[PDB]
Amino acid sequence: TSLTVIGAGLPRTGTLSMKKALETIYCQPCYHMYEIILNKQYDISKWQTLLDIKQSKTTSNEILIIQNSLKEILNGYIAVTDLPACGFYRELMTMYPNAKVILTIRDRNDWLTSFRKVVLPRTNDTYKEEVDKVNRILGLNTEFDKMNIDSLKFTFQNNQIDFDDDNNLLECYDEYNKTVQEIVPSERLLVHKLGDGWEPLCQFLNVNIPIGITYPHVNALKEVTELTELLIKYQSLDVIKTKLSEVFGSHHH
Ligand SMILES: Nc1ncnc2c1ncn2[C@@H]1O[C@H](COP(=O)(O)O)[C@@H](OP(=O)(O)O)[C@H]1O
Repeated sequence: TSLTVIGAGLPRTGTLSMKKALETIYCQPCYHMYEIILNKQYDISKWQTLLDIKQSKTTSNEILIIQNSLKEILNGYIAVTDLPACGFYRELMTMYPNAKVILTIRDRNDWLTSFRKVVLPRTNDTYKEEVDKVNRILGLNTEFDKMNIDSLKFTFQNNQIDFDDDNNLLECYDEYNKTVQEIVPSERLLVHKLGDGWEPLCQFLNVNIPIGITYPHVNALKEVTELTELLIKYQSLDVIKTKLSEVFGSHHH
């Protein structure tokens, strides 16, 4: 039960819905950034040393350790979508010859606005302290941000670029999606546009369309922000105690 699908789509291109559509088909786990956050936070440093290696170019000896860490991380998983893995799709291809590649795309301008509200907001965007704060509540360190911005640099194949540049991102986003359709043979690749549904995915994977189930539409703007402000408003039990001792505790002043 090794890798069968490689999700090269970038964040906010429908990577969680694709994840869920693959687990419905194969009934096996699919890797995702939310796996790291909610279950395997110990994989952050692994992905980091893997990204440190790719900062410089790799000796043949170097790449075998890359392939040996990717097998460790992705063992037991049938597929992989989202960052930081979508950037390693070339290494995953040579490594799993019987694995196909799916590329989720959407309108480049719709992606940017979404990409700015959820993933990486402009460092002046007031919504910065919000995304960063729920990270702290979930136990995400400075090294998480490190591993996240670095994986972006790797996926776009650019040592650094001013990420506060909307047009720069578009040029990187358009490039990446273009270079994926060039490096990967058409017979091994599928380009899944938002809303394509089961038919293409299932024909390209040679499986039955799941019966009675509807193609996922998860991780929408509405639900990501609602869950965000829900965690910001969350109250630790230790916090509830302090607020109770001011109502009911003996009052000193
Ligand atoms: N089956 C589906 N059909 C239509 N839109 C979908 C969809 N699945 C995801 N989307 C949209 O893709 C984005 C989520 O991508 P990801 O899972 O990689 O984070 C969201 O964009 P919005 O910002 O417009 O809500 C979501 O609404």
